[PDB]
Amino acid sequence: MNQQKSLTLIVALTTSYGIGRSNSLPWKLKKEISYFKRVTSFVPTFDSFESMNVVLMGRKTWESIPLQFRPLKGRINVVITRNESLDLGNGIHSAKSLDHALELLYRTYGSESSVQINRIFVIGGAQLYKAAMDHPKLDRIMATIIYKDIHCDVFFPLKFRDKEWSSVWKKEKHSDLESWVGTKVPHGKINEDGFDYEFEMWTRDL
Ligand SMILES: NC(=O)C1=CN([C@@H]2O[C@H](COP(=O)(O)OP(=O)(O)OC[C@H]3O[C@@H](n4cnc5c(N)ncnc54)[C@H](OP(=O)(O)O)[C@@H]3O)[C@@H](O)[C@H]2O)C=CC1
Ligand SMILES: CN(c1cnc2nc(N)nc(N)c2c1)c1cccc2ccccc12
Repeated sequence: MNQQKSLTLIVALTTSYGIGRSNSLPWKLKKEISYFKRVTSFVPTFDSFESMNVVLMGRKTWESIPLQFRPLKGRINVVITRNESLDLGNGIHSAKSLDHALELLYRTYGSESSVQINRIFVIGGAQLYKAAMDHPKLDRIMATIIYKDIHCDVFFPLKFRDKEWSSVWKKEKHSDLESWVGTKVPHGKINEDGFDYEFEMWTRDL
């Protein structure tokens, strides 16, 4: 009654797999955030009357989001934590592992529910990404590649863009990224703050 939907991981990372520094992002990129909001929120119009997407995140990520921007609007939010007592407020969901989140969601939003789930995203941090990369239902990575070896202290756990992983993970064409994301997405290099970045989509076979 569960293992039926695929998981999609969304991440912005340097060419050295850096994702974080001092409990925050190593960059300030407003349009990169707008893309993250766009992808994580998008539900096809017909299904958008009743269906929403879900963002799964680690408790340090949840705490890293300035309060002004939490919970992430227009998406079902779930925080992964072993702190049974952490009070999320506003009902925000809490779960003790990736699979306990999945069971909670399916229980909460089943055929007996006004709200239905469309897509499920894993949105960080490194610890939850490590669990997600080990999960048998993770098949897609929406990666924002940042072309600067910006100093980081937290790293993405599996080098999916490298030669060692290239029989399993493959980068899809931009049109395929767009057909998946449901809208036209900026193609090629964007420079918001002194370095280039670009949007990619990587998939593997389940
Ligand atoms: N560049 C990007 O795209 C992103 C970067 N980041 C960066 O990641 C860094 C934070 O990453 P990290 O320190 O790894 O933190 P996480 O956000 O992964 O949160 C870790 C905490 O989440 C809970 N948790 C995570 N995974 C599991 C699990 N598999 N099972 C049970 N509990 C789990 C635990 O909570 P508890 O301790 O309460 O039990 C753990 O202490 C920051 O620098 C942040 O800015 C974050 C998201 C995106
Ligand atoms: C968890 N997070 C974040 C930011 N950008 C991301 N970019 C990509 N491509 N992928 C992610 N998982 C992101 C997460 C955030 C970290 C800090 C502030 C945020 C404000 C609004 C939305 C997300 C915020």
